[PDB]
Amino acid sequence: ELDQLRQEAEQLKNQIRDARKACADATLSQITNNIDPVGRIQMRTRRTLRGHLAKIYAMHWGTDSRLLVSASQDGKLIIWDSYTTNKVHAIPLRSSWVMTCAYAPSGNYVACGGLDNICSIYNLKTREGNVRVSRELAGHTGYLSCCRFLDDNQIVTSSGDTTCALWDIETGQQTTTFTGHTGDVMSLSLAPDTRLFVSGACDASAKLWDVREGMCRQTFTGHESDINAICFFPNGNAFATGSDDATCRLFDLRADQELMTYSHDNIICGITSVSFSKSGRLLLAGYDDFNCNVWDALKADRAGVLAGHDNRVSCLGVTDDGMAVATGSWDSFLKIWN
Amino acid sequence: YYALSYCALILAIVFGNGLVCMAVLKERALQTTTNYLVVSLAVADLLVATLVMPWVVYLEVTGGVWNFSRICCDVFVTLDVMMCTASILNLCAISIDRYTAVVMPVHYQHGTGQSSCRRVALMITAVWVLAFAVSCPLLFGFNTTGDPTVCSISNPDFVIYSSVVSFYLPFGVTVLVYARIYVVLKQRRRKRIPLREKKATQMVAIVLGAFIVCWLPFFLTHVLNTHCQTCHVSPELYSATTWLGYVNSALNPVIYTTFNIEFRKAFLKILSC
Amino acid sequence: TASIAQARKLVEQLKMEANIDRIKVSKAAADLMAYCEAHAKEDPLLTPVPASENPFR
Amino acid sequence: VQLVESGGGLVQPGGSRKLSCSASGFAFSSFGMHWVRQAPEKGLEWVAYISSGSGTIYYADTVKGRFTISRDDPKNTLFLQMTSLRSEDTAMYYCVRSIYYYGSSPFDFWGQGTTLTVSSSDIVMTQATSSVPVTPGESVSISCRSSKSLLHSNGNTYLYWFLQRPGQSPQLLIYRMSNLASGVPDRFSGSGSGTAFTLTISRLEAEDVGVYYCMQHLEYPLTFGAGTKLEL
Amino acid sequence: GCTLSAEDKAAVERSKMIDRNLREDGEKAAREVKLLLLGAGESGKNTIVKQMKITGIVETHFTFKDLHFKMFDVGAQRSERKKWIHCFEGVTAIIFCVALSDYDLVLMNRMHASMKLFDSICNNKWFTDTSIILFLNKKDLFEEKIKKSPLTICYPEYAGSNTYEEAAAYIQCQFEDLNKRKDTKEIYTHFTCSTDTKNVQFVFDAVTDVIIKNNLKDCGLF
Ligand SMILES: CCCN(CCc1cccs1)[C@H]1CCc2c(O)cccc2C1
Repeated sequence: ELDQLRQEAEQLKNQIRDARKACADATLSQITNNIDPVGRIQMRTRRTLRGHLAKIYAMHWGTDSRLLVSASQDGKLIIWDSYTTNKVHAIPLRSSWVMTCAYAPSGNYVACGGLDNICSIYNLKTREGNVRVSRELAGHTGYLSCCRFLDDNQIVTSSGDTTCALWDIETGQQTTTFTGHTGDVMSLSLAPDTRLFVSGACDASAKLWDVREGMCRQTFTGHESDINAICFFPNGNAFATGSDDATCRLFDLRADQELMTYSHDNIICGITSVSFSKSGRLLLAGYDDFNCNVWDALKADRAGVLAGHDNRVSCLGVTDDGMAVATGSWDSFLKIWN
Repeated sequence: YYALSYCALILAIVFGNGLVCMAVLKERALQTTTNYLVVSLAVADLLVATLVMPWVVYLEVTGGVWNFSRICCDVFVTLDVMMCTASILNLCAISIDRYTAVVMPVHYQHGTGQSSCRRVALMITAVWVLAFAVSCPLLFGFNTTGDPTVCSISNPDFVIYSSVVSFYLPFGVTVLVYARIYVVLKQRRRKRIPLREKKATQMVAIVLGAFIVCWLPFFLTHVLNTHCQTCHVSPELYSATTWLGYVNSALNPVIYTTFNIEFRKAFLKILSC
Repeated sequence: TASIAQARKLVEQLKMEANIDRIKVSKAAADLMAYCEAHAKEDPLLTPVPASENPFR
Repeated sequence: VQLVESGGGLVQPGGSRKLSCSASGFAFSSFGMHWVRQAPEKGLEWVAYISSGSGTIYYADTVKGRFTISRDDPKNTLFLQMTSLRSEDTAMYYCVRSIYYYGSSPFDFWGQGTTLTVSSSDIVMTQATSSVPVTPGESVSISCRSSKSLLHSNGNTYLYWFLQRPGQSPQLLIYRMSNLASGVPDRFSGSGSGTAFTLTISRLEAEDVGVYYCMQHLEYPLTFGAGTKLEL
Repeated sequence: GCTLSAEDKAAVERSKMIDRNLREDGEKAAREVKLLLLGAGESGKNTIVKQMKITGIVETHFTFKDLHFKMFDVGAQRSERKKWIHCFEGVTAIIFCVALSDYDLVLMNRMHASMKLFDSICNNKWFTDTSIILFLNKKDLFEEKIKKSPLTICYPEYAGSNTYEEAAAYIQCQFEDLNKRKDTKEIYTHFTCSTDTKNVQFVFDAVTDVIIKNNLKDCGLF
């Protein structure tokens, strides 16, 4: 039995990379060499967003492009009005060990979790005027590495137990588990339609999942080291990943392979976080060495640097209207850039 | 000799204590309570080099002759006792900070917490207020310099009180405090039963060594010019020992910052840029 | 045994990935390029908006 | 959520009463609190404000210095000590919640009120109407105007619309000119130019009977319209 | 400032009242000793947690001579340690548990597994500055076993007696020789048993020495 199944697995691995290689008629570079460069991206820190007292681990924008949640190891989930720098809420976490946070597409909820193995869902819009824990999504057996809401009742969460899970929040219940990663899953990105998501893991692999059918559609494997960061390109047909390889990589869904890589010889450090600009033309990546690099996503030219942090950039988010990027850091600050 | 050496000292003190102010202004790893005292020391040494020492240059260039109003002499003399007593009392406040680090270690445990910041806002205020309180009598009837053609401090009724409160008191307290730090560190090792516990003994020795070597021969020579009868004391010894006093401000960046790693990192960045 | 069940599950998954209607990378690369060209004017990070309409003055 | 209110009944002119308002079922310390007066058969008048954590206090000039707003967060209780009462103070006083952050709904909850019977350059809000006799099912379009533009430099227009039903305390319908409150049906909608404003009741119902007040929140003192009643 | 509406001013006031509570909770969090509790599965962690108190992180709180201690037992986590161990970079001390009795027990040898774990934690880039408290947790059962079975089951390289003193001291040195970075790190080893107060006193002693040495770095003496 097992030797024949292993031969058939290796034979399918030959057939699938042969099918990818048959698609590879020209590389993205050959198609974008004739396009004009971005020029220098010279963003300025327009806001510094100060009240966290430990490392920022995560942030997420609201869909309004004005509120952002952020989470730090001081056990606070802070909601910021980015325009005024006002703290809208500071939410005391039951476990300080938060590694991720998400803000619902409605702005009604924030989610967070980490080394507690729980994704806590916080209702922002109570009649009581405090923020309350509405649900605790217990059922992962390793740390919560990522959360993303699909809507007020559906959240996809990623874990150190090597699984993603989709939850029904009102039942408190993982309605789907996604199991095919062999390493700890570190990151999620929902597709723009929320029918798909990608997750990147410590087996240096990214998997595309169908949310509704509960299955891995595609696996992507060009990274030499563990994927910390993942983001859909804004069309939903491709995604970027960032890893401890000190590379980002852009992968097609439709052609099922790597298009391009984003690295410079003087970049030697793990990519913590990844985001696209609204047109997808800029790929923003956050690093240890304490900065964010902006890439021409079409050329892989390093288009600019967001050099304002004193410790590891742990987070990025571009706003949904594309106006700004917020970058979060282990130095305990969030900086907003334009 | 001395005139151009004071010009070299003004540049050395402005460079050295300017680096201390700039490194804490840039580097948030240096923006501790603990280093706000080392900036308070650097401000005292900057105001010595920028306000006080050019008058020391010009007074030594004229051969001890004052060409200006006695209002201006009181300003120079009060700024000298002010900014030098602020340098000396900052050495003493830094010793009491370093004693809190050892004997009240839980309170100190992160050099940025609000109760630690309150404590150095208090002792920095005490440094600068007590420097004013000992210098301000020289704005009025205690600056009894014998002829308007000279500007110096020379009367027993002030020079003893001034040398005591500005130096022999905070010197005695600083020696007592650092000796007690060395004793408590030896007691920590004895109670536990290393190279960096030997570094603390080296830093206590360098701190008391420089504070003795610069300021003690001045405050001896200053009291002996005024209060001694039949001493072999001279303007040469007083000019040599006042120069050696102002040399403390040149050594203070060396002593309080170049022996710390966060300061050396910040200085190598500033020296690179 | 669990390892044989996983080897069957892994074969079924690698088969379900192998049978995918992949497009040529040239077409897929040109479709990202076309999305960037279409939305380039709509991107405040790619083309900075004037300080009058930037929310972050 | 409640605001239950006591101190009231008869008092002589020149006299004094402590109004109190005990909050329950909400995070009282995080809310700013207002008192709003309503003189018998007259409109709403804002009296006093105390912010969350007491750091800000405001009064109407009709009560400034003469009334004091006080607050006991550990007891979940709000107070109005009225030190020199006059006939012009006879009213139902409503304790009112407000909370201020981006996208919040201030004035969202009002207590049942307490009645005080004293024995015997502000922004002007105008509704250019007093009563409207009308029938269910049809649309209604109430309107208001301000002496100053309520459209601020930040793009908010600071109208609030309140409905007060007969024998009941006011209810927030619309906050910040466009936005309808929690538990208010989509039948109510708000619009305006920055100086003129409309509340549309798109399909009227028997529960919509009552006095409708606009209020500005651009500047203190807060000022209400005179109120327009809908009746069957 | 005239540029802010009445509601903007009340939102800035709320934001500043949130800052006041964040800063106060930071003051509370700064006076708390963060302890990371490590060691292999049966290493005596539970005996330590009982004495100190008397899946996911078990965070346990204790107070001793007005230090407040938070103990993070990361033992129930089963996941890639280098993805989350950097959460603990701000820890005061690691407490590392070793079952001293496990020199002759199987995982392939448990004492060598404890040493490989200790080496990887000790010499970690996130903990270069961070001291370690070793608890060698079962000195009674080690005295019962050492009389019966030699240390040569773990260390064929050893050449001392199967007396408690020489065997226990050799194991302590077999862990403390795993320190690289001896310039910046210290190990505080303590032989441990069924014992209520002395082990908690040892954490307080070793943590006070660690805080003093952190303060002496913060003022340049160390
Ligand atoms: C190195 C400082 C020298 N100065 C010396 C005054 C000068 C005379 C001629 C040229 S400069 C002292 C004067 C006495 C005094 C004091 O009683 C108390 C605290 C400070 C000082 C400052």
